[PDB]
Formats: sequence, structure tokens, C-alpha cells
Amino acid sequence: LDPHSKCYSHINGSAEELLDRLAVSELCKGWPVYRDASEWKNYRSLFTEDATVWTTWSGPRPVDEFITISKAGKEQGVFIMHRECGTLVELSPQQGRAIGKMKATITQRFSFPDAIEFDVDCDCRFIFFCEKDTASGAWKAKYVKLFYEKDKVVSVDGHQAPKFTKDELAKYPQGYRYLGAAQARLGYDIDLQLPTSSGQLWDRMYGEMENWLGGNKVDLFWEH
Amino acid sequence: LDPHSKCYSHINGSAEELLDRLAVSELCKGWPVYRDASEWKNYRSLFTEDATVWTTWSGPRPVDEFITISKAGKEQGVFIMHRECGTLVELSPQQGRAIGKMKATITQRFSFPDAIEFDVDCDCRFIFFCEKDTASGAWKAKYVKLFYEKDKVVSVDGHQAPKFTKDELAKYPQGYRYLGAAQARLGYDIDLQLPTSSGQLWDRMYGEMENWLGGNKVDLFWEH
Amino acid sequence: LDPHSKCYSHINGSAEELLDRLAVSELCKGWPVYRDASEWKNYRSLFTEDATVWTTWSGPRPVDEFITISKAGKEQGVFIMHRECGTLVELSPQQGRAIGKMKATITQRFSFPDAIEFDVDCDCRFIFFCEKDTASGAWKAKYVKLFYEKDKVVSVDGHQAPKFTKDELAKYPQGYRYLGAAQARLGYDIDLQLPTSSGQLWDRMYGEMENWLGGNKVDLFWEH
Ligand SMILES: [Ca+2]
Ligand SMILES: [Ca+2]
Ligand SMILES: [Ca+2]
Ligand SMILES: [Ca+2]
Ligand SMILES: [Ca+2]
Ligand SMILES: [Ca+2]
Ligand SMILES: [Ca+2]
Ligand SMILES: [Ca+2]
Ligand SMILES: [Ca+2]
Ligand SMILES: [K+]
Repeated sequence: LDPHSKCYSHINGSAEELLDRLAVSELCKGWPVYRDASEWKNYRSLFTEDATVWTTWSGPRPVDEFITISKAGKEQGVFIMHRECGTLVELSPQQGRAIGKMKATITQRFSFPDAIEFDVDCDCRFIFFCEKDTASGAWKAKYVKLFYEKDKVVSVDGHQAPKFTKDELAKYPQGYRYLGAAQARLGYDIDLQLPTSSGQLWDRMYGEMENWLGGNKVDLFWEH
Repeated sequence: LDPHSKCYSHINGSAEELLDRLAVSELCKGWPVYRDASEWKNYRSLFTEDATVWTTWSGPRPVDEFITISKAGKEQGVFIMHRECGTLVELSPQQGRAIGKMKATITQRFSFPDAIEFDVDCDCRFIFFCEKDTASGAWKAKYVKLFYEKDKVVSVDGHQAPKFTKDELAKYPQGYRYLGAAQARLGYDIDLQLPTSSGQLWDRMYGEMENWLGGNKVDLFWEH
Repeated sequence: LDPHSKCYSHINGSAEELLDRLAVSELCKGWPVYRDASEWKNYRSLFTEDATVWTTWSGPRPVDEFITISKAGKEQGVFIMHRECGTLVELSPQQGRAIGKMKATITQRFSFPDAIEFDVDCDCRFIFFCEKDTASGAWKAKYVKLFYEKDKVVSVDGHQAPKFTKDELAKYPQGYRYLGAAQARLGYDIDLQLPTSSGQLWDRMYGEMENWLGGNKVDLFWEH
């Protein structure tokens, strides 16, 4: 069933619209390129001053707070990388609004006690809620939240892998059960209210996407 | 050995040519972004009215028929996703023709009888045969067919994986033997006449690509 | 810690700057798209006449020499593919200089003596040192060198994988130990002086990147 109620500018169009979608596509790719490399000036430049991001392991965070705890995680040996897997844009020219749709694999490297190294690879879709500064013409992201689609445990040596009990996996939504369970082993409190490939929060996510493209305020804060 | 007989517009060039290649690149990415999310209005918008697509499990299908059977598959629990892996364009400005070259991984999630979950990941290259509406200037894809390069079985828990006999794999071309064999277990009749990294259909595929860029009709229907 | 001393044009900007970053992004993607398909005219067109590239298995090579030994490798059954994973650009408009940052997975298919097939998948970042021809306006890459971030052994059938001793892996920098060790088994002499996610050559790589963007000659030749 098609989750979109309407169509937006997404292919072809005018040169101005093509270059707006190009600009928004670059913002999206800035998360994998800049966060993975700790290029924090570049990473901060993607966002509005009042931006909020959501992850499994942080929940909602204002961007500057997110950067602080990301640095802390990296200092403690946390090793999250991203593989971008296909990026397109929904553009609403008269609202100065856009949604960046960036398919990705979150690929996080863990150890389990020579210790067993493993990745958890989660195929997901980052949704960038972007707006255009009428003065500057510049695009910036105000919100980033993800759909989580499927995940897997990846042996690093091809022989050894960790073990997760059924009960350990059961509290997480299907789509990020291994990623949540592994991050929980590091001590993080995991957000269980993130959208997957089906269900209530999937519908909600598309509703907020269309609200944004219609020019409204959105409500991505789903615990209150 | 270089499979191209000639060079086309593929880097640099005029702003018009850069924006034409950008527009075609977006069409390509629409298959992973829109099909994986069941965004059917968006997916249909990529194609001409008379478009045909080829897959391992469907063979050649008119696009609207392809969408119908894709919906049916998804309703029956079929779970194909795509990871886009590098997209460039060959442009023929005076013919209003272009070829979109999109590297990808088809990543299909299966079960084998707690049941063993596994992916088959097939590295492939989608070829989008695109044309420009002289009135509108809009680019649309008339044909999509793939090169299949290599594949593998991916354990989801890192311990358990299915088993395929040599005979089960033997009828498929090298490049999609695991993908074909696994899809056949679902009941699909698999097209065995799809191009891989070498051989007769590889040459044929490049021949039809250059025919398209030269302005000709192409012959991608390889059973008659 | 942020490895960049300064900011460059990387998002938004003028249409001219957006189209310059687009053009450079295409050059980057030409390595995965054209080298994997042996499209040698296309691949050669990415580079300046005096270009040099660095890989694990070749060390530094002038591009035309690199193409010769790549053809030889492919004739001997070498099977390297690339998955592009996110590409952005740092642009210095007044210097006519740019750095292409292309995240990728090198995915090389090997056999070990029915023989065990396996991939080594190395997440890496290609750095393309690009310059703009003032006459033509065309962008070309003068240098390509990579950061190597992490790697893994990938079973092809989901059951069998090769074994590497600790001593076999120990001489390689963390980030490409499996890739280096496997390529060494083919007979290649492996460059051990390539940058990873931390340390002296990581800092050096960012230093040379900023030198390039400042208009200087760079020194990427790290053995003399
Ligand atoms: Ca604009
Ligand atoms: Ca609404
Ligand atoms: Ca709320
Ligand atoms: Ca155009
Ligand atoms: Ca011909
Ligand atoms: Ca025919
Ligand atoms: Ca230009
Ligand atoms: Ca300097
Ligand atoms: Ca030197
Ligand atoms: K990609």
C-alpha cells in the first residue's frame, strides 16, 4: 500500500528544483561522511540552530548535545559507521520545505568477551526534515529520524559470532533487535518507539513527513 | 577488454548536460528508494507509458504488471531490498537518450525451516534505458535490465545458514546462483537468460546499450 | 577531534558551486563504475595526464601503468569490486581545486584451497585530489589515495571461511589487515604506509588535503 497521500517534486522539474534536490541530497550524505570522520564543523553545518536528531541509543537530542555525547562515545571506543545506499528528495517549492530520504546501513563494530569482534548491520532509511532560508536560499536540516528495516549480526573473522537470547532480543521492534540489544550491552538506554517497515509509527512517520511538506509544524516527539 | 565502442557524455560538460545526467541518476535511484518503501505513485513516475522491466523472478514484465505482482509478492511476505552502490550516466544529447548505470546490491531476506533467516546479497548493475520528452524535457525510463556480478548467502544471526546442493545451484548463471536458487524455493520461475560479468549476453547488453544511445530501437527481448 | 583546520565550500552555495561539486562527485564514482566494468576509456577520462593513484596491492602507480597492471590482474582472475557508500566534495573556488570524499567498501572475491570462496570487505574512504582546467572548466583527478577504516572476512556460502594466523595479520595496519593478508596470498607486495582511522598518516592525509585546497603542491609520496 502506497504510504504517500500526494506527490511532490521528486524527479525532473526545473533547473532550480533539480539544484534544490541536489543541495538537500548533500545535507543527507553529510551525516555518514562527516560524523564517521569526526568532521564536526562540517557535521554541525548541516543543521538549523534549533535542530533535533533521534537515534536508537540517544533518543531525541538537540544537535549540539548529540555532538557532545557522540564525541564521548567515540572517546570510549564506540565505532559506528554508515554506508549510504540511495538518496532522493521530496521538494515542496512554495513551502521552502523538503524531505531527504536516505537509505543506509548503520554498521557498528562491537566486541564480546581473544575477544569476538562483530558488526551489527541495520538497513534503515534516514529522513531529513529540511527547510530553506528565504534570505540565504540555504537548505538546513531541522530534524533527522529513521525508519529501521532489518538487521543482522556480521562475523568479522568469518567463524565467530556473539549469541543473543530470545528474551534479550524480544523487547526491541523487529528491524533493529540486534542493534538495540548490542548497544544496550554497552550501557545505553534504547529508544523502543522508533518506526520500522510496518505499523503505527510507520504511518505516523509518513503523516509527519507530509505535514512538514505542507508547511506545518510537525510532532516527532512521541513520548509526550 | 573495454566493452564500449565509443565515448558519450559522462563527466563534466555543460550545465545542461550535468543537469540531464543528474535527472537520469535520480530516476535510477527511484527503484531502490520507491520500490523498497512501496511508494507506488513515485515508482510509476520513473517510467514511460510503454516501459518494460526484467528481473530474475519475473522475467520481462510491462511496468504496471510488474507493480501488480510486486504488491502480491510483498503481501505474501516477499522481502527484497536494494542498496545503491554507485550511479553514473551515459548521455547522448542529440538523440535525447541516456543510459543510467546503477551499481547495487539486491538484498533479499528469506527463511528456511525456529526457522533459519538468511539474506542473499547479489552485487549487480541496473541499466536504465532512458529517453527525454522533447515537449516536456522530462526524462523517463523505457527499459530496466541488470548485469548480475556475484552473490553470497548471508547468515542473519551469524551462526546458521541454509544449504544448497551443487545440483540446485548448477542451472543458474554464475553471478546469481544463490539468488536464483533461493527465489525458486519460493515458487518463482527464474529467468536464466540474464547477463553476468562475461560472455555472450554481456556483449549483447553493451550492444543494445550503444544502439539505444545511437537512437535506435533496441532488442532486449532475448527469448524470441 | 575535528581533523579539518578550516571550512570549504561543501553544501549549498551558488549554482556554479553546486555544479562543480556535482562534477567532482561524478569523477569519484567513476572508479567503482568504470574500473569494475573494465570501461577503460571512461576510467582514463577521470584523470589528469600526470595522475598517480595508490592502492594496497600496487602502491603508487602512474594511472596508465595502473591500468596496465589492473588489466593483467583481471586476466589472472583477480576480482575486486567497489560499493560506493556516500560521496561529498570540499571545493576551493578561487584555487580551482577540490577534494572528493567517497566512502566505499572494497569487496574482493578470493578462493582458498571444492575450494572455499570468500570476500574481504574493507570500508574505506577514497580521497580524490581534483583540479579544474581554467581553459575548459573541466575537473580531473590528479591523485587518488584512501583511508582504510575496517575490514572483515565474508563467507560466500554462509558456512565456510578461510583462516588467518595472528602473525599473518600482524604486519598490516588495523583497518586493512584481512585485505592485505589475502592480497599478499596472491603474490602482491602490500603497501604498509596507508592511512587508517587514527595516527600519524591520518593527520598527514588531512594536512595534504588542506594543502591541495590551498593551492599548493602536495606530498603524497610517503616512502621518500
Ligand atoms: Ca536553490
Ligand atoms: Ca496532514
Ligand atoms: Ca508529541
Ligand atoms: Ca534538462
Ligand atoms: Ca550497433
Ligand atoms: Ca529479440
Ligand atoms: Ca563548472
Ligand atoms: Ca598547510
Ligand atoms: Ca615525500
Ligand atoms: K550509494
